[PDB]
Amino acid sequence: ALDNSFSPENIAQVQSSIGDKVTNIDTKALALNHQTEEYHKTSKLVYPIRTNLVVE
Amino acid sequence: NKQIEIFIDGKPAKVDDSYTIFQACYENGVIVPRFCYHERLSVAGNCRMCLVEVENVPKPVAACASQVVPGMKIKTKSEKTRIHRGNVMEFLLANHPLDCPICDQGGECDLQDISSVYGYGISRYNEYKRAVEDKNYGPLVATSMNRCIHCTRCVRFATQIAGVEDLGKTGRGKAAEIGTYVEKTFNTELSGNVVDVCPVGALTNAPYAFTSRPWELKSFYTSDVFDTLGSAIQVDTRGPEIMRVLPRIHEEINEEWIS
Amino acid sequence: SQRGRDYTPSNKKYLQPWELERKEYVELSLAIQSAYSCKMLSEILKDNLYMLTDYQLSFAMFHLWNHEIPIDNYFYNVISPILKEYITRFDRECNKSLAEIATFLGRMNVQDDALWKVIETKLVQERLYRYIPLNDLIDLAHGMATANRGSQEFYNIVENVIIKHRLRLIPDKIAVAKDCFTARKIGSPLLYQVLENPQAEAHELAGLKEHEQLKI
Amino acid sequence: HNIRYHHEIHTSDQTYHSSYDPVGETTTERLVRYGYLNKDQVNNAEAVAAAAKEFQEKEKRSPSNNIIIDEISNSDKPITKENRESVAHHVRQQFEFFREVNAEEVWSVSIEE
Amino acid sequence: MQNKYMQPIQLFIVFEKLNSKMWISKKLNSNHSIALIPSNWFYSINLFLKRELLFSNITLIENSAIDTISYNLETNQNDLDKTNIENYFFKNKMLVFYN
Amino acid sequence: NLNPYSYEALKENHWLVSDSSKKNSEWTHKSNAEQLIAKVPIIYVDSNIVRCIGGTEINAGHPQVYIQLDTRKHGTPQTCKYCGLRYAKKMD
Amino acid sequence: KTETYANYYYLNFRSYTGQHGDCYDRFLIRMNEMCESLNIVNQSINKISKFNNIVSINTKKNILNKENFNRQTTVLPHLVLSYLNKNDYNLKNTKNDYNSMEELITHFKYWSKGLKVESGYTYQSV
Amino acid sequence: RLAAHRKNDDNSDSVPFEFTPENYKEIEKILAKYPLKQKRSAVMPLLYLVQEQNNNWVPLSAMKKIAKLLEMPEIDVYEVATFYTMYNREPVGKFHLQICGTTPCQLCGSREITKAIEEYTQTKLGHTSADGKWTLEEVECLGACSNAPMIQVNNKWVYEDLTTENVVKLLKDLESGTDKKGPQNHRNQVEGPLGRSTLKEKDFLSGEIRFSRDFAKAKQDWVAQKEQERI
Amino acid sequence: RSYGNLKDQDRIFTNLYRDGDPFVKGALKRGDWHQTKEILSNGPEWIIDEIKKSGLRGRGGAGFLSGLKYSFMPKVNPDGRPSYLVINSDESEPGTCKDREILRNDPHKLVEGALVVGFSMRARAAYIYIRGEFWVEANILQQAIDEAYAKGFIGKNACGSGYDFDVYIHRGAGAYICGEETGLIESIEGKAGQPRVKPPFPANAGLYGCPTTVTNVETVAVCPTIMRRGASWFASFGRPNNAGTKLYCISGHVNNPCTVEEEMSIPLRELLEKHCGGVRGGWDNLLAVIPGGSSVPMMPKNVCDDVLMDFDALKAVGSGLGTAAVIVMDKSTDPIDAILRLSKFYKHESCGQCTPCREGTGWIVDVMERLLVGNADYAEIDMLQQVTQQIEMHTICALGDAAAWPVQGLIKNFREEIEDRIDSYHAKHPQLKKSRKSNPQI
Ligand SMILES: Cc1cc2nc3c(=O)[nH]c(=O)nc-3n(C[C@H](O)[C@H](O)[C@H](O)COP(=O)(O)O)c2cc1C
Ligand code: SF4
Ligand code: SF4
Ligand code: SF4
Ligand code: FES
Ligand code: FES
Ligand SMILES: [Zn+2]
Repeated sequence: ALDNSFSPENIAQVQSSIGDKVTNIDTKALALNHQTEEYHKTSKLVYPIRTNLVVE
Repeated sequence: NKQIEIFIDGKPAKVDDSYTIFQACYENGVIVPRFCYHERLSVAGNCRMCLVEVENVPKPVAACASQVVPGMKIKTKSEKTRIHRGNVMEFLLANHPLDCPICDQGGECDLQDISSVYGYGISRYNEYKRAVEDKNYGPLVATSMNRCIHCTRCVRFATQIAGVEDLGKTGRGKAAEIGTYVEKTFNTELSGNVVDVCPVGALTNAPYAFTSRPWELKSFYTSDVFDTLGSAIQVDTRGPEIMRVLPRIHEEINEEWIS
Repeated sequence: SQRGRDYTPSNKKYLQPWELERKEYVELSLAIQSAYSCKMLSEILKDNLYMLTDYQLSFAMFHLWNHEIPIDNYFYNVISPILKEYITRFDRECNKSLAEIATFLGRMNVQDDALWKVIETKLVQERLYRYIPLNDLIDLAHGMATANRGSQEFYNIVENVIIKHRLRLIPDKIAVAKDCFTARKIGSPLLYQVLENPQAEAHELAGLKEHEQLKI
Repeated sequence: HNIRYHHEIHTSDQTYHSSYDPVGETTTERLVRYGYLNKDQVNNAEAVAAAAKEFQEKEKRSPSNNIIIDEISNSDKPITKENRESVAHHVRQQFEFFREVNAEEVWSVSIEE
Repeated sequence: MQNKYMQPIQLFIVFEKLNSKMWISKKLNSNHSIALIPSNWFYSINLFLKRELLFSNITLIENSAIDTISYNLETNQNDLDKTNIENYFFKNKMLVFYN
Repeated sequence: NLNPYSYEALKENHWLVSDSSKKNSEWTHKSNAEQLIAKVPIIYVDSNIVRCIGGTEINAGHPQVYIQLDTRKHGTPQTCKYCGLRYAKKMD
Repeated sequence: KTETYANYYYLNFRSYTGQHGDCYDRFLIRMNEMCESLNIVNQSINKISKFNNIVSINTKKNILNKENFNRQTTVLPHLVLSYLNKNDYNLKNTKNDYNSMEELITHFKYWSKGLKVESGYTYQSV
Repeated sequence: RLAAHRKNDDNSDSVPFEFTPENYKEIEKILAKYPLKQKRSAVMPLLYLVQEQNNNWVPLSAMKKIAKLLEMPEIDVYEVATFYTMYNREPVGKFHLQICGTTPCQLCGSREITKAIEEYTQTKLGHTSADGKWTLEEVECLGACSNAPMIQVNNKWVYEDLTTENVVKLLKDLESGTDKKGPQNHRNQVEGPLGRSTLKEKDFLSGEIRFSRDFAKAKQDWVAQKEQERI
Repeated sequence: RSYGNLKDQDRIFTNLYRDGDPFVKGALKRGDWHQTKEILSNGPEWIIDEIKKSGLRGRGGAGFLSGLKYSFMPKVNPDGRPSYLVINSDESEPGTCKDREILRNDPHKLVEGALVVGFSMRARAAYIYIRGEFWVEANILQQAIDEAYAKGFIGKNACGSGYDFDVYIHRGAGAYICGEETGLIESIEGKAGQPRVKPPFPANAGLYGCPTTVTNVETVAVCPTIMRRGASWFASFGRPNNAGTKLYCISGHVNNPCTVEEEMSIPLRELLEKHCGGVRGGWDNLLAVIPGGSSVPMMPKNVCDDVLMDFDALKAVGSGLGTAAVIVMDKSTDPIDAILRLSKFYKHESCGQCTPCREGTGWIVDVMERLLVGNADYAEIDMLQQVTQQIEMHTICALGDAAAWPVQGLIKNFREEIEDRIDSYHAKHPQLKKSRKSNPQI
């Protein structure tokens, strides 16, 4: 709901008000990422791309 | 003295010696962007959108504030005039709140009209905008001081047209308040003219607030029966429902103001 | 287009894209991008001399580098004079164009003594390298090293700037700069340590205070 | 930070209009149509000269010149029915223009192909 | 417009009775010219175009009418010229354009 | 608590009759979004001017709007003109 | 030349014309058009492709990056526009209607009344 | 600060504001400066008197009374009050300390002096102290740019030559109420330190500076020159 | 010649060092109220001619012809409308203190000058608009005015010459905008000091609708002394078109800040070294010099080495004489900080009557704040220069153009230092992705 420009306690209170427990609402991390311009979270596909079989 | 001769964009034109440059332009069908000068209100240099480049002149001259000089050549279509108008528009757009989707002026705002026509095209002031809280003046005048450009239109109209003295410029710098000093309502039997006088979405019809946009209103010109004068008006409607009414320019009945 | 129009630049030093019709600029860019012969490119540039642009010249150089188009006697005779005139017409707002031209000429191993002298004078005497990005400066140095056409003064200035911009070194640009330096064997122990770890603290890096004592 | 040149200054909006009076219209007929020569006051040398002078001075064009406007090409040679040599020149110009236009094709026209 | 272009004045030369009015603009291509013609010598013009060398190799591309009764210049009214298709349409009631 | 259509109520809720239960709006607007947003608390802000976009990034919410937290009366919160969030002064 | 619209004026493509004007001729025209369209599409894709990369002076191994879309994909759809129209490219990539009031006015006008068009009659064929 | 009247009960309409008889008597001379047709031209003297006699805080009731006296709109009176920075619409501290923050003051070290003063009072520059004795503010160029650094107290008796120890001593004196107005150093008012190179000769300063001129002869010469130019 | 050395013999402001009583006693000791009736008997035409022949240039902002400005006043109003003579003793421009020194040291000379100006313009009334910051100066001036009125030089009978002269002292406020002419007239009328339309001529329509002529305090001060001495005496103290002396006020990073009177066209280096002991740390340590008010752009070291304190010389150097306020900044001052402070002062001084001026001042303040930290680019300098150019000549008064000139001068002079600071900030802070949101609030 709120951007990085918001205060840490206010951000946590807003996250708790909407009953949010899935998104990261840590006050320490919110203070550490104050006014950040990271691109996004990224995943890494690891070669080779093969089907994950359940064989026993 | 009786018929001076000017050159508007290289076109010779015989005009009156007492008329303004904006008067000559409007008479010759030349549309000049403007935001403060009203033909029925006091002439002021509050806006700079009328600053026009004239041949053999050092700086742009407010056409609404500047009269016609004999033999003057006004190059309204010149690149210098275009650059000056763009600079003025960019300066004006510096602190205008991004409220067009949430302002009743959308679709009929002289601000956006000048921006699309006489504007630069893009914005370059990447900083936090100043903000001023709106006022409370009753259910007739809807106040949005954030978009109030301090055009002094409300003050001039109240002092000169309505005659009431409740509007004035408070403060200085970039935080001048376009509103009353104390908290009160504006009840002077011409509150509907305050919304029609604000060049921006600062003053709007609260009963008609968020009703619709001009793109969905059908206007028909008629005459009122509520007052014994029967001043001409235009009623805008949407389908079977009548939306609102606005004054019509009738100098023989009520000029351009209604009760 | 040209009828009732003057192709004279407004700035009297370089013609910006705002002075010409967009259709003409687009057509010139497409023609430059579709020039598959050295003689054809020379003819296109000469014919479009009245409306030529620095961005268009940079794009032509980039296309010549990407397509590996051979530089022939036509390039040495016709392209060289126009390129020299454009370089003499450059300015501080021509940082991207000048850097791209230098990098492309170096990467393509272009052998033009007069053009190289003009480029060196513009880069060093005018000291416009401050408007060249650190990664862009490293790429330009790598290009100059590819043809081995570069001044040792510019190399030292580039090394000092690289030492200055230790926090902005990406791994790819770092590897490119390391190749550029080791290929020409031009560098310092401080530059080599920065190549080993650019974002490292001031303890591991030796001579950092002395290097920072001299600005730029 | 360069917001001055977002709006294009030059656009391909140039328009030219070329006006030519009737080719068969005689110089005396042209003066009569323009009002410089009276319909009845014809075949008089002095009146014809006066009408021609008035047409030349007022309209800034020769009464024997059929080109009113030539903004498309700015040509000066009018084509008149009396001007057989000018008609021949126009025919030659049309043939040369046809040849040049058909010779400017990249893939449309190819004699060798 | 860097190609060879010339007004088809041969139409008025053959007609020898119609005041030719031609217009060329950069809004259309470099080979597009628009001319007003009287309806009286309309079939004659069509036949002359259909059966004349340097013009017989022609094909009708399109044909459309414009209800010039209510076509009115919305904006930039003062910018109208004295040789404008807009003024010509404002003068007449309909305009049939055959390309 | 105060009866609707009163002068005090009109002065308070900008000449409008505020609905406390929010069911009147949930029927008139066909959505309980009014009460859902009313479930939010009041936020105290240190700065006298705030930038609200209804989200986390530009174009990730509503257009940025500047709200003046410093008014004539201390501690008067302001709801966003773009989102349902309301912000107030940190102390006064 | 007087009718080329977007990109055929500078690219080489082969067009086939029939010598009979029959149904088989039309079918052959369609098939050859499909083949030449595939070829022209490949050429156009290559025109916006970065076929060359900086090669190391030491030895000749290409200096391939490790964290670059260029290393991942040889095609750069933004390279030409970024190099030739960097001002417009930056203006578009930086400012938005959610951030620029002028851009907000542009979005409003384009979505409510639309951009005004000058009076005139034109005919464009594709 | 706030261009609109803040919702403070201290400046509410219920505040009792009546001008003193001396202020009423003083109004006789002030009104004579401007024509009777324009009595609003005395609004500046009226506001000055109000600020003098109302603890450097102009009440809204005082503004209303001034508007009643001036026969001018109350909105106009409020606008005139807010347009100027020399008027305080709210109750300020006993010492409205003003420090010049302009470049001429900052070059002489106005920032260090302000920091020392704030350390003395333990109050922010933009706020007022809890004790209610002083209120700091970074004022603009007070006309003492040449004698910078310069401070002022209650818009009168501006002090100059503001050093660290000098400012500490001046603040202690202000607490004691006996401070050397103007510069607290050896500079002779505008004659700054390091000597005096202007008018070092004093005999001519005491020479009665009597310059005579026979204006009738000069006027006759001017008229004769005009006649000659005409001829 | 080699100007810049004027002795005490021809000095008008003899009590500049506060060497005498500013009251009527020291005034008559300083030559005040001497031959005033005879000088007035020459007539308004003769007085105006003498002022013009003295080569008097406007001592305030512009340096325009004071004689021409005074002669532009109407001889007689056909409708009986009065006349007003305004003396602008409200100098809020940073760097200047000459008016502040004059008010507290030479009170009656300005009174005699205002009386002479009113006689020349047939004005029955004069208003000395004294700065609200000059409180004690205003009190001293009021005492001197009362003494002069009791002396018979002003009032119903001004020195017994059959010309009633009334004088008022206006205690203003902190309004550099009211420091202007039209803003001063507006504040005198009892409203906000926003400048009026231009040209509405104040000579054609000034204060209270009556014609009003506004002049600087220093310009009006020399009116009686110059008339007594002769036009040649004040016209042989400077270069052509720059006639008269000037009370240059020098401060900043100088060794001995002060304010002294000297002949016009004084060499910059000579006047700096002789009158103040040079720049603290010598001529080598000096980095910049503003030769006028905050409006005047800062000058470079080479220009300061080779320049003269004249209007034409300053214009040739790109600066302006203006108020002749000599602000000296040494090598230890960050020019960006001074620019930001001047921006804050000017934006707190623009009346905002012009949206262009107000918005430009705010954006320039924001850009100055962002530039010091380095969170900007080289293109930001170009954008700031473009904004400053756009603000110029497009405002109501000269205030909107005043703030842009210092920024333009700083940009033209200190490109390398700003670039180095930006480089340091950027190498100290790398960020590939720039946030699409506006600049973070300061
Ligand atoms: C914002 C602003 C401030 C001004 N401040 C002063 C000032 O302090 N002193 C002054 O003499 N003129 C000042 N002026 C100039 C006046 O408007 C007026 O032109 C001038 O006082 C005329 O005096 P002069 O002809 O002797 O220079 C200022 C102008 C502006 C626009
Ligand atoms: S007044 Fe309203 S509609 Fe007009 S530009 Fe401002 S925010 Fe947009
Ligand atoms: S509120 Fe509106 S009418 Fe009043 S001054 Fe502001 S812009 Fe003008
Ligand atoms: S220039 Fe500035 S101070 Fe002067 S009138 Fe205009 S907005 Fe006000
Ligand atoms: S609208 Fe014309 S000067 Fe203001
Ligand atoms: S800057 Fe210090 S009082 Fe002027
Ligand atoms: Zn929101």
